[PDB]
Amino acid sequence: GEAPNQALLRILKETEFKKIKVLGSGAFGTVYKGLWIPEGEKVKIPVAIKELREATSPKANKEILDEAYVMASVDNPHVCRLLGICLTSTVQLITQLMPFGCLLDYVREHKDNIGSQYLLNWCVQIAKGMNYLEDRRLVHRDLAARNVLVKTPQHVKITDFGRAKLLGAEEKEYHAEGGKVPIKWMALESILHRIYTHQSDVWSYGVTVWELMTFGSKPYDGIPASEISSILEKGERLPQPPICTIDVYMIMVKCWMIDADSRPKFRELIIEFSKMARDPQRYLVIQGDERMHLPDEEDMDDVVDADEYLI
Amino acid sequence: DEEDYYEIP
Repeated sequence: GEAPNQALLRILKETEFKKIKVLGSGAFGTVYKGLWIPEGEKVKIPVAIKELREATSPKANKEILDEAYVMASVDNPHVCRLLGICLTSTVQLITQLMPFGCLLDYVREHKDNIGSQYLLNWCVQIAKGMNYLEDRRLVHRDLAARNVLVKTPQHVKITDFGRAKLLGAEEKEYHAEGGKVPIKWMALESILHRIYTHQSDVWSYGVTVWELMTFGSKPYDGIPASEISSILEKGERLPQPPICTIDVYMIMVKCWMIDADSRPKFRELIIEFSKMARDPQRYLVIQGDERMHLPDEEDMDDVVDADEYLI
Repeated sequence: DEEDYYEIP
């Protein structure tokens, strides 16, 4: 017994947007940075555009539309909203432009300039996003610093919904069949039994914050993924990041409990990081913290952020 | 990154 999903899938015309430049090139297709100018609205909207490869399998399209299905059914400040799709010879997915790209890349490039206030703020925002996903009974199933985008250094959003699943109101657990999977982010219960929960997302949340507090270090690097299940069973966990007070690290550890019900709830994480965010230098010890500072076309006059463009 | 995703079967 679930509510009808009355979200609107918007169909865009190829004429309504112009692609300025190429963010990335993929086997699947090319991702473009461009502007979306809805017809006769006198606004221009920074967008990221996927244009799928000319040779597109019927599986790859059926899979991509699921991602669009999800990204369209979400409305939250800390989740990437999807503006619409374009049904050209190759389908185009259209999302809000996240100029600073991947959060993982961002921490790697800026570690010297990143301060406790930002880190903790990020932890909170991701927790809010994930909490919203729980309200929508959604399980992301692939949360990692690679899948959080940076709109501004002070505003990050969760992304990459390709693996996301929906739970029947009765349904409590998700059972899956073999596919490529992010072993080093996964709950143990997921690796052993292909089981996913809102709580298995918390585990991945744990790993995600750990990525941020190590400035982009690779979890369980040097050890092969085939070994991970046996190692968690032993009780071994990721080490405490150098900048991390026990308070923060405690919290990560809790995400990695084995009794999944013993792990914290995203709403609780929101609360804990939010307390900590108030007094950042008490909870993260970073050299030079007190002094760190963090932050085209001329057609900019009419530009509006997707976040301010509401339908 | 591709090296993070391992074929589960």
